[PDB]
Amino acid sequence: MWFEILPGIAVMAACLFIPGMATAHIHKFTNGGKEKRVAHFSYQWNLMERDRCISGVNRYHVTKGLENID
Amino acid sequence: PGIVELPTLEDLKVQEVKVSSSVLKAAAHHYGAQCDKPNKEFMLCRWEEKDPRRCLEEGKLVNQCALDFFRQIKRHCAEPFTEYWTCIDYSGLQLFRHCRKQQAKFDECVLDKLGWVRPDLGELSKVTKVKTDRPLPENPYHSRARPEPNPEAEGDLKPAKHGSRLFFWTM
Repeated sequence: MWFEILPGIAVMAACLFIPGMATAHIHKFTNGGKEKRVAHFSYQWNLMERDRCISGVNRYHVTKGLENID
Repeated sequence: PGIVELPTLEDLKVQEVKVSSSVLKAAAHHYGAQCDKPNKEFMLCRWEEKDPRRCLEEGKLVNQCALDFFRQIKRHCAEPFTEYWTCIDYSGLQLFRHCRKQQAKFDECVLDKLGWVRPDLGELSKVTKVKTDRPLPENPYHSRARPEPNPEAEGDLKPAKHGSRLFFWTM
């Protein structure tokens, strides 16, 4: 019957579903938990480069709070 | 064309803030509304002097005044502060609309332990009458002298002597 469309179309439900899963998971993986910071304007990029520079480990995606400040 | 004399490496050792962007932006408004005294005249120095080298003395003060504000939180509700700024970073835009509950927690803590009120909308975006001691530069662009303009035309009009004077034409 008409329900035989479901498993043929379920491949699409798997094909067009993992790219979002791949990106979202790797975004948390590449950037260490937090999602990738976006910089559509120069101000945000200047923030990121400052975060990378202040990181010491030279990665923008690792942040330090009040612990360093004494 | 001359000397490009610039400050030595001696004065370029300030206690640089070691925080990241999220913790910087988590406070932001409170820091802006509590450390405006060293921010305003330093920025005014940046505009009036038109030269980074002449505003080194105010450049270190703003960084130094940041520490006094920052360690003041550490002696206070810094644990709610940590929960806040560790929730802001998770958003890629570093946007406050997704961290309203921690916005309250930081605000309610800082409201009574210290008293720094939340700056209302548009309050930071305000030209201020910052008091200053330095005199205004006589020429911020170090402009040289100005060429003397050509002498001004004047005198009442007089009829052209002997008319057109072009070849034999008269009158």
